Amino acid sequence: ERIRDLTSVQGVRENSLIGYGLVVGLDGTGDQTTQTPFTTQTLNNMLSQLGITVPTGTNMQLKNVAAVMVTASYPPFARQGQTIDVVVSSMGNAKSLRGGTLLMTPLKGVDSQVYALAQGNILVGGVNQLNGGRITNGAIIERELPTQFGAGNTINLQLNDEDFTMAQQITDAINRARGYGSATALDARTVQVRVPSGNSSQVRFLADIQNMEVNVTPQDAKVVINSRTGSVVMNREVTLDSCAVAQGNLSVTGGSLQSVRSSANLNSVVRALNALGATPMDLMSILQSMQSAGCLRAKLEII
Amino acid sequence: ERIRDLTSVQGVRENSLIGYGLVVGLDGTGDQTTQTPFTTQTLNNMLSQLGITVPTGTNMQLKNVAAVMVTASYPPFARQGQTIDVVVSSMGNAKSLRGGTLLMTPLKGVDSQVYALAQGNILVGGVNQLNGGRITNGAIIERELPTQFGAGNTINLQLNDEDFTMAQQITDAINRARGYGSATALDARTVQVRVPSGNSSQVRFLADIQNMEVNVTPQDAKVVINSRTGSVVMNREVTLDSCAVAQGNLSVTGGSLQSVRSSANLNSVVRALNALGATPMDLMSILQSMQSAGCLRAKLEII
Amino acid sequence: ERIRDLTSVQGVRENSLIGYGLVVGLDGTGDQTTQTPFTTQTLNNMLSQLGITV
Amino acid sequence: TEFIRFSGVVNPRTISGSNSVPSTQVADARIEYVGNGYINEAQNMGWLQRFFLNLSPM
Amino acid sequence: VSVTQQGQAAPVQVGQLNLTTFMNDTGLESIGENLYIETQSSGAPNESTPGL
Repeated sequence: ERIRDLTSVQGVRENSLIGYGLVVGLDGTGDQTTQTPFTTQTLNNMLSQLGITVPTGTNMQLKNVAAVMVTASYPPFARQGQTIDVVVSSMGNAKSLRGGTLLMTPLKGVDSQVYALAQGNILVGGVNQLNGGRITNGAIIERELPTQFGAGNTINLQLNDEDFTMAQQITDAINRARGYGSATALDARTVQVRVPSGNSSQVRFLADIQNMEVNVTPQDAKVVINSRTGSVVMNREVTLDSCAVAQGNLSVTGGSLQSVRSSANLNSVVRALNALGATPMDLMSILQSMQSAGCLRAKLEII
Repeated sequence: ERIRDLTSVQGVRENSLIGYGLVVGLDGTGDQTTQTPFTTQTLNNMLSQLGITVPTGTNMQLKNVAAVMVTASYPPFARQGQTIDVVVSSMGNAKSLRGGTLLMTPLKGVDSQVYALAQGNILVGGVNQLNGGRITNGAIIERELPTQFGAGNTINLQLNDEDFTMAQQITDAINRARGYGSATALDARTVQVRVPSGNSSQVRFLADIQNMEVNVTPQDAKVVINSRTGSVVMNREVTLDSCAVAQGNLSVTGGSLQSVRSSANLNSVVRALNALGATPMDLMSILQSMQSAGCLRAKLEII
Repeated sequence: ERIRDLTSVQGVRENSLIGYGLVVGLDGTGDQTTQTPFTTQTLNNMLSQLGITV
Repeated sequence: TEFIRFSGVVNPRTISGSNSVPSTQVADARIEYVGNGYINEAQNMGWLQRFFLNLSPM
Repeated sequence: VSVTQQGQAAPVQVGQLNLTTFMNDTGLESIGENLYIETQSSGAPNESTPGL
């Protein structure tokens, strides 16, 4: 059950759907409608569609209606009649969408075609975000996408992370499990697999391939630094080289220059860095300086 | 009783109905009708339909009437005379709908045709939402939709979640229960089933298929993060890789860098992450950083 | 496992992508839109694309 | 009788919320405003005067 | 209580301000914050429209 966790099947992908709607039933926490003319304009549009023509010159000050944007994911092999979850986000000067209801909303694709219709009740946590909510099974699929699955005798497994070693390992595992020339590698990210012609046979082949177990070879050493959240993460391949480190208000537990020993595994690296007595914000600067000097034998990525 | 919980039958789907109405009988908690002209306009329309013509130039300031939007679900194989539940949501500057009554409301479809008529008494909880309510059996079905069920010898079971393994498992279960070529797989989401021609025979076939038991194969590892509600959910397939984690105000229970051991099952992952002593909001950043680094062997989805 | 940590393969490189967007669902902590005309301009563009002409 | 005829090509996104578009946003705008009756014939040059206007030396 | 509005030559009525009349005004209990309450010596608060 590792191949399904390391790769994705070519043609089996997700799309993004967007749409505009109105959320009603709020407890006076909707749009002000004086700074958001589109709310009243679209409410008048809906009323006109339903058979009510409000005169153009009239002041409408609503409190229970909010103009919202609805986002959804079009799943692979989606069929009409199926339901998907949607996210509803306020667009202007609304206060809360706690007990609102989303009216009929057409969800358009990138090609500006309706692929789903959204309508349901919003669930809002209520420190919690008030202007955003989620509706489970809130949209029904209305259009279906053609696909080439089942045509041809080749399917590509696309690795989540590029690696020649992992691509070769997956290819060798498939060849060890299902014949000599069952899988070949095209690059560091794509493995081409030969499958029998048809739909059911390819589904069977993919079902056998997906749950296969592949031992993950060691990746590249990498230290991920998030300055916006104040976090540091080091994987198991990080090593250290011996060198001296000095930083403000940090001293030997003594002098301001502290030795850092040569470290081979991650436990040694953690011990050496904890001997410094550094706050993670200080550890960020220490790690960047050590990468500049050359002690840190890892790829420092700031995210 | 698992196939009915994993799939849906093609053509057996639900539609969405919308309509406009007026809710009367409120205790002075209705529309102000000065900022909502459509309430008074539609009340005048109703009175004119009933035989009362209020002169055009007249000031009407009501307090017990609220303009509302009514939403409903059209069930599969709906027949005229059947009753469905409706949701009633205020539209503008109304305060409460606690003891209101919904007048005759036609529920239109996407094609702007009346499929149901709604009228009844609203139930409002009364921290509780006041501008939204529900009426059980509040709408009577008036129109029926044609369908192709019972025609042809093919019916498609559509999986809620796409999976080649689950599609193959359902196909194999149906073939093991009801003959050799009873079911075939078309893609990761659809299983085609051969049924005898007719209506009663297909109902019998679907009744036997629906309650069948299928052992669910393990899905993809997935960590769901909800920042708006502040929640994290990890399924049973999540594993961990050994690496060091540092974050603000978190330290060894000591140094700011804490080791996280390699974890195979979910209990080990939970133990390793609880050893960090992290608040769930801190756990969100920790998990994102670990996914960036590569320790987290799961798909991180933010909902 | 050191050569992969000391070198990079020719042609196996990363590129940089940039784009403009709108972020909605904020709790009154968004743009003022009086000092940022492009926010309202692009919101109007999106609404016009979706079928609403303000 | 007066006739006002219009023809052209309209971009859908130029149409306003009240289903209106100004005539300056229409690509191949053909606008015609004509009439008949003796009022319209009173605004036509005589044939001799037109002949002179086209063929006179000055 | 009449309220005048725009585009409406006729003032609208909003309500009646009723006064309470007691039979021993000396007897009300002074709560403090400019409020009096009925006691046993000044029972039966009689509501009435002003003027009668």
